[PDB]
Amino acid sequence: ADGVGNSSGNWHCDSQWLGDRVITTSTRTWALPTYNNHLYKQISSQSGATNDNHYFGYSTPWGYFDFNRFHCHFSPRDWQRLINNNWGFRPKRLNFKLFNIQVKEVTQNDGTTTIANNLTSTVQVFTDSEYQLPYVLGSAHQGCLPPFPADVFMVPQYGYLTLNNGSQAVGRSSFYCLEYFPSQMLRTGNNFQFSYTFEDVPFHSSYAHSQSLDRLMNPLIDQYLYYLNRTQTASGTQQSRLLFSQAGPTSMSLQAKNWLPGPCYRQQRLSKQANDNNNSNFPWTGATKYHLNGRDSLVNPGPAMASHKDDKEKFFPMHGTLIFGKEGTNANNADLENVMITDEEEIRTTNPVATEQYGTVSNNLQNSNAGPTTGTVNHQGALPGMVWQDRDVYLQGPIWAKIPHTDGHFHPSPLMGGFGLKHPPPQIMIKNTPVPANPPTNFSAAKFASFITQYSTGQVSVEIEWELQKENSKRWNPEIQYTSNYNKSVNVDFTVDTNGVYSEPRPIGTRYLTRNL
Amino acid sequence: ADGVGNSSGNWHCDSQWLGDRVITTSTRTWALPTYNNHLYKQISSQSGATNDNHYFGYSTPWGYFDFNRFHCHFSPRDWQRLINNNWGFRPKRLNFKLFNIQVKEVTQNDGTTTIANNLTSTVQVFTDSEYQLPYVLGSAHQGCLPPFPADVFMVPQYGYLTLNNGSQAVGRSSFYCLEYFPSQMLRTGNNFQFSYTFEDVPFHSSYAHSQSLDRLMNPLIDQYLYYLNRTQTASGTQQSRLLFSQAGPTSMSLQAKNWLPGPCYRQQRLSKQANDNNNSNFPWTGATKYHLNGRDSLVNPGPAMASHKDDKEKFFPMHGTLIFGKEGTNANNADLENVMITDEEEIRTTNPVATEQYGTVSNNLQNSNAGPTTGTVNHQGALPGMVWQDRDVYLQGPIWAKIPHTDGHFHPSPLMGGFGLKHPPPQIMIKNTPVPANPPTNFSAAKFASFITQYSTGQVSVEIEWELQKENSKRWNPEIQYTSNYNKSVNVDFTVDTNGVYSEPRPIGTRYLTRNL
Amino acid sequence: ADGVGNSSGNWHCDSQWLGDRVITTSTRTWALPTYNNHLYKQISSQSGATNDNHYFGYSTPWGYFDFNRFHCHFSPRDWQRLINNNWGFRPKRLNFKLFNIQVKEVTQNDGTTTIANNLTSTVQVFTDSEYQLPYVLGSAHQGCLPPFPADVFMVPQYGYLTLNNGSQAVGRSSFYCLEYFPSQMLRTGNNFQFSYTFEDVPFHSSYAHSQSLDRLMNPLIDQYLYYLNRTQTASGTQQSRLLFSQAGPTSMSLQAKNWLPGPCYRQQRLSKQANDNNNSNFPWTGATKYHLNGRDSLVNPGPAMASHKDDKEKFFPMHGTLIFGKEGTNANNADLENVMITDEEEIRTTNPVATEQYGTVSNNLQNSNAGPTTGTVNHQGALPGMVWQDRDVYLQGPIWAKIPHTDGHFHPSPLMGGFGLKHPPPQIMIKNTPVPANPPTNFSAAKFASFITQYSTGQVSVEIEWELQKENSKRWNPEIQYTSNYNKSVNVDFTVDTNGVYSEPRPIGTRYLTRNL
Ligand SMILES: Nc1ncnc2c1ncn2[C@H]1C[C@H](O)[C@@H](COP(=O)(O)O)O1
Ligand SMILES: Nc1ncnc2c1ncn2[C@H]1C[C@H](O)[C@@H](COP(=O)(O)O)O1
Ligand SMILES: Nc1ncnc2c1ncn2[C@H]1C[C@H](O)[C@@H](COP(=O)(O)O)O1
Repeated sequence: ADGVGNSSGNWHCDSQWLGDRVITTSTRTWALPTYNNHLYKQISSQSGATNDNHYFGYSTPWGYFDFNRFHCHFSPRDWQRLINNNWGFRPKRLNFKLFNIQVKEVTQNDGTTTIANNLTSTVQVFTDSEYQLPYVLGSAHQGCLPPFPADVFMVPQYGYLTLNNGSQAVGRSSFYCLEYFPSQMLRTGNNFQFSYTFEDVPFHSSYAHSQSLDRLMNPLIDQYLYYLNRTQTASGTQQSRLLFSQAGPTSMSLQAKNWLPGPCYRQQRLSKQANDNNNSNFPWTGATKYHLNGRDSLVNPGPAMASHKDDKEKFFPMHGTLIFGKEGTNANNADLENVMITDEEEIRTTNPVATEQYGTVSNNLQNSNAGPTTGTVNHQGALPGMVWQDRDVYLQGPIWAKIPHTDGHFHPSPLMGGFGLKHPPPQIMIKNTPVPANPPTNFSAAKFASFITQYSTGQVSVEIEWELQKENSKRWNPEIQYTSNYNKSVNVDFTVDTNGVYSEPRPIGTRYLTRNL
Repeated sequence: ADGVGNSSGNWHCDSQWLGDRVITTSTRTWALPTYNNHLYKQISSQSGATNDNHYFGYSTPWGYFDFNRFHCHFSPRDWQRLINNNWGFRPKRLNFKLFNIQVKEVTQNDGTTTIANNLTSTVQVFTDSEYQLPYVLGSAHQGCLPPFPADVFMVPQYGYLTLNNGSQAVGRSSFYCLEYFPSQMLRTGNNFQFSYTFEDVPFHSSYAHSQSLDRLMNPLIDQYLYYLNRTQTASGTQQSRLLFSQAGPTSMSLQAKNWLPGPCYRQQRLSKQANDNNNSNFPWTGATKYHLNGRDSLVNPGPAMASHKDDKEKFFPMHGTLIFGKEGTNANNADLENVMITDEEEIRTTNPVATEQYGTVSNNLQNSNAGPTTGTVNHQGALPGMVWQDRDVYLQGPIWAKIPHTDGHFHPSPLMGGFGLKHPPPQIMIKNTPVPANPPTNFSAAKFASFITQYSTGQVSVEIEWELQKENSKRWNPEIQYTSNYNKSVNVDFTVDTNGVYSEPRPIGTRYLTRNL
Repeated sequence: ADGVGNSSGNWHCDSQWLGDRVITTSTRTWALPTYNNHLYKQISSQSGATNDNHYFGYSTPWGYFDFNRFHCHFSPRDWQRLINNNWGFRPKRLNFKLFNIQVKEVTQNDGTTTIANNLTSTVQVFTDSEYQLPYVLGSAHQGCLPPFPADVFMVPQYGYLTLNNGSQAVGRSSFYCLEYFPSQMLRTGNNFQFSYTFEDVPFHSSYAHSQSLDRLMNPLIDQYLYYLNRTQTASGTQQSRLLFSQAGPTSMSLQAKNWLPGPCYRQQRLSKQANDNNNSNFPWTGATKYHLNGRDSLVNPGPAMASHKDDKEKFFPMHGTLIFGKEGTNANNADLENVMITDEEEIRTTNPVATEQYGTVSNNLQNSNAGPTTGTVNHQGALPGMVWQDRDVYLQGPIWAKIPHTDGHFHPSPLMGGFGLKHPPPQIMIKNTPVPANPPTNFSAAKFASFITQYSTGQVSVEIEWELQKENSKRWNPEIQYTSNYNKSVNVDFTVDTNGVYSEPRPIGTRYLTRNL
């Protein structure tokens, strides 16, 4: 209830730190085109694609808003405060607003374009509260709010996939008409709002451990539990004998322990230094992949596993980490120097190394005649007594994902990162209401193909309230912090360049502060 | 009381199932042109048309809204729920809204068109509550709301017919000026609404019978009523004698029965297989037709009668069923493969077969000299003790019709299908108020032929509340349900194609669940 | 709550006349066997039967009680009181009881049978209130309570028919397990009861008319309406001329009249005198029949139509009347003297004669050249202004029938006779609970084929309250009454013979008293 000449909202970008919680707000400007001429179209993989790449689905005229990346809600400085001072954080509740809507009509005459306000035109917005539509958010697609507030972004088109057989469609394939959901219709002067409250979810670990999993022992004291030291006599004629000893400071690897490392599903190892890697093409052939319904699919990034062992910085697991492009990077065949490869190194203390075997097991029964042989375990599922760390969340990266609705889920934490949610923040859908062009003067029952070309722009605000977990540590010596380099440079990190382009030089994980196991 | 910049309504398309009742809402976008230059014109059949095809009437600038098809209010899934779980349904009350009106003015300069908002222009809407205008709704014309919500449709022009003699007009011919009815005038920011309540009407049968009409007997037990078994001696010299017997399980056709099949008016039989039908042109000549005021008219589809007898799927009665076109079908001379021919087969148990005689009667009085002869009854009116089923309603098909106001009506159920109503949902009329172009500067009493070319678009919502009748059956074995084929296919049924075109592959009747007679 | 040694009910057979209403009670003794070894079996027509006689269905172990014949509730004297003194009667409410149950176990050793009380054995009884089972009552099957109270009858087996194609079964065929309905289980000392209330139903006509339909005129006075007396000049050279006259006492057939006779569907005429009928076999071939779903079925007895015209007592319509056998009559090929053929003669005044045409209509358009020709109408459906009488109810004959549940019914009065009911008196089902014989001593999952042979007997009471409509007539002269012949005879009518066999010598209609139209 405003009208043409009254702004329907204000610009709120600030972040405020209450010290129990942080409330981060982001207001951005957006532009929504008219997708595929107001038409639902089915889409399917082109025949000739490999079996693994077939798909069947539907593309819709609707757009949608996704804030699911962290840097939407945090400036690099606000991110620094969080990761430096806190052991954990989780989202509590969010608030969403659309305001200052403008709908522009576009005419094209000869080689000139003309844009004019359409004051009576309408835009449609609905949030899906009941999760009745396919949920495309957690797939780490582009189209999220820009990192830098002054940027204007384009609203991505909404489309979804369903069951397929080859490129065809089985009878269970669902078709969803989004025009079948009650949606609010807005003009210039109308605004949209809703609130949301996150369900209870474990704090993310903002900490790295100060202890290895196998080192929890007291280094001074000797155990009371014996282990088998010798299966053979030490001196004289070699003879079979069983000899036992108490494990202690000198040999730690031999002691009894209460816990096991997290589950492993092994990765191939790549070398950053050129010419060290094998010469052959094996992203697909030599990879680790899961076979689902006759289709192979990479395991990416996969179960959380340390990227590299001690003193091996150069190597990284193939398809085992999140990779981010630097500004201006091609979407096809970018060089290693252009991408930013994240590192899981903090989880060494519990999780296995992604490129190394889980361990070793005995594959036979020995006797006097047959010597003991042992097999190598390259994949291990959960065993009683395992402990593990989840993959780290970055400044740019998924905040949440929707736990698929199924009978069973095991440790439902998104494998890209973030907060697994059964009821994730709803999908906000938006489209431009069709405006017909001049109808014929004699009735025809054919459907209109003739529409006025138009688009809409506006403002969007997202306010999320994040709960914090403070550092209680008694650690004497100084902890690692995330710091900016003091040395001079042509450009400042996390800042626009001479041409106005915002860029993020490096990925920033959240794990700096240290805790004990 | 809104203004230019406030939307006058919201988009509500949903359906909600309360389990006693279902409330189905449909919101669509429409475009209304300017019909025949704001002029009432009389229309009449061109001389040279056959006597049967003459007409006389009037075409009006007004448009109108018709939701009278089912699929307007039901998605194919909502239709599946209804027909599978319910023995009957009837409409209770509806609610209608027009909102977000836009009036566009169109100029044409050289080969370029230009469309701009006319903010002060008006649209006129009135509902006819008192049924004072001719009622054109129940005639199964095009122009109803589209099946699929995302489509935009064109509002059909309103015109009506009255008495004629040849192509001329008798003095009783009525002329109705719709500009003579109080109507509401709306600008952008004004909206229109009314409510309606259906009169008590019999539930439609959503069921098929589990028994034939002639099989209601107990198959185990023998009757106490005798019938005439033999008019002649069984053995020896043939002699006239009357012999009686009790009819029983062995011969059921001979038993006494309390009820008769529904009335029959016979149809010609056609074969779907090419070359089986006769070679000659007889849609008109060999048809079944009623002769009214010197004009022949087909009986279409006609009294409800079963389409075919047992084990004769290929044949169908000529002009005896509803026929729907598949998407993209020509309106002229479409092949049998393009049309969708509905089937009345469920009513075999009571109604006669449309292509078969009603029965046989005796045309003489026998004696010893004259043997009994008997005539064939090809048409039968109501006899005491008849029972019959009404024609089935489809997903696309008439919901209601207006029972003509007359002294007498017999079983006033529309012969196309649906709910006969004495006070059907009113007609909603709409037109664009004329806007003159620049008048001359010297007074002339001639009428304006000079108008600003313009059209209007907007939004329309229809909310109907349907009452349901639940299945009480004790049937042990599983009932037939309407199911989608599981096998894979290029396209999914009841879904858009690659080019964005919504299509309905087959007509869906409501009769699946079974009841006893 | 009685036990072995307490009778659970008393014998009430009396009838009592309150003069507004009559309350007739009937108590009888019954015996229920074990039908088809406790098994549901499907039953179907044997292949080789004619198309018309095919059926498909199920036979159940359950029995049932049917009182639907009149003489169950009325003695011949109570029937005489009713039909003589009353213009109409209809049922109001009934009350039903089962009591004094006895279950007997039967062993057979060599050629000797032994019957002993099983005190712990159970019988199952349920009434179907919701009409969920097939309703087999109105089909005029045997098994009703005997006419004469001292007789003991056997409870008939319950089985039902459903859709068939040939002798096979279409997927819509319903199977009903009666063991799926909550039923009361009784031992000796338990009794069963329920009450029922008939829905409002028209009084049956107990009267015959004192006037013909075409004679309602004043015989003294001449009409003011002219009719066409002469189409040709009376004298001189014959010339076309139209001459009109007022119809009056001399010619009554020519007068204008307000009403038409009831609808006719014509019957073949048979002669009771031997050798007068044609010599050939035509019960099936020369009959009147309705064709339903590719099967012919006789119309029996058919729409109510007078049996014979004035002074033609000997002839009767073929399949047009109810026929009852005299005591001791064969069920196959009984002679004309053994059967009792009912007569509809009372309805002459309105209904057409079953063996005569309805009338005559003109089949062409005359001119000077073409003389008028006219067709004969052998079948007529309802026309505005028709009046008709329903078929008469006899002392032995159907009381009611269930109006099939369908969309439309026309004058739903059973064509055998009686009271059409949408909610007829419920079906009372009964069976003997299975008692296994000694099981094997080692578990086997096969079903028991081994049962203790047993049957049950007991008492059944039916009390119906009938409402009466008194004679108001001013008729001066004495009306016909139903009287017993005074002349002496070897046996008395409606009485046992020397051998103890009750017999009914003649059918007794209810129409004696006369009313005006
Ligand atoms: N990311 C995520 N989302 C939801 N549930 C999770 C997740 N990770 C683990 N779990 C499950 C399994 C943990 O033992 C438990 C901790 O819940 P607590 O709240 O700590 O009592 O919740
Ligand atoms: N379609 C339709 N509309 C209106 N009236 C109809 C229709 N079909 C039948 N009838 C009439 C004739 C029925 O016997 C009666 C049932 O009304 P009931 O409500 O079941 O008591 O109503
Ligand atoms: N046998 C039978 N059962 C049910 N309905 C019937 C029957 N015969 C006729 N009718 C219908 C048609 C009559 O015009 C009306 C009289 O109902 P009234 O009660 O007299 O107002 O009821």
